[PDB]
Amino acid sequence: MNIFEMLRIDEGLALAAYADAAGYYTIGIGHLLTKSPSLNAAKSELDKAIGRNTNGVITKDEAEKLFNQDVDAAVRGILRNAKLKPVYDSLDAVRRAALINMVFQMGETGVAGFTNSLRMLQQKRWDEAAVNLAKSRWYNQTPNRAKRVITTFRTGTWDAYK
Ligand SMILES: [Cl-]
Ligand SMILES: [Cl-]
Repeated sequence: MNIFEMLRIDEGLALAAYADAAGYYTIGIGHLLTKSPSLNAAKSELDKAIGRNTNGVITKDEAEKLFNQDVDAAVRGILRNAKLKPVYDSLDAVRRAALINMVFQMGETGVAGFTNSLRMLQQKRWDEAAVNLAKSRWYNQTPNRAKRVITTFRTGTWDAYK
């Protein structure tokens, strides 16, 4: 297994836009239409990313293209961050996928907010990080996903996804 299959399991696939638990418009495989509060700004944004004047619905191909774009953006956002990069550099391949998964869901700035947890990961304090990440707004709003991602950081295995 790799990061793309792990995220496909966590993001799912939808060909028309939908609102998440916080009300953010998403489409495809976890693709955020926009950060803006404005709803009108969301469709405009999508069309620019899709590269066509959409009518609301996209194709599986456009979704997978967006997915490739977004997984790449997540990884780069980690490396461009002073708080995330060092953590990433210290982790094994499986756990790096877990970190990317979080950034893909919450964005670089949002993940950089897990100060104590990040530092425990960098120190290889698996169980400590696991208990602390479970005590968060992220876990409360998306507990099934948080649990799987946390199980991954805890064990260093893909068991929560197979
Ligand atoms: Cl879905
Ligand atoms: Cl969930």
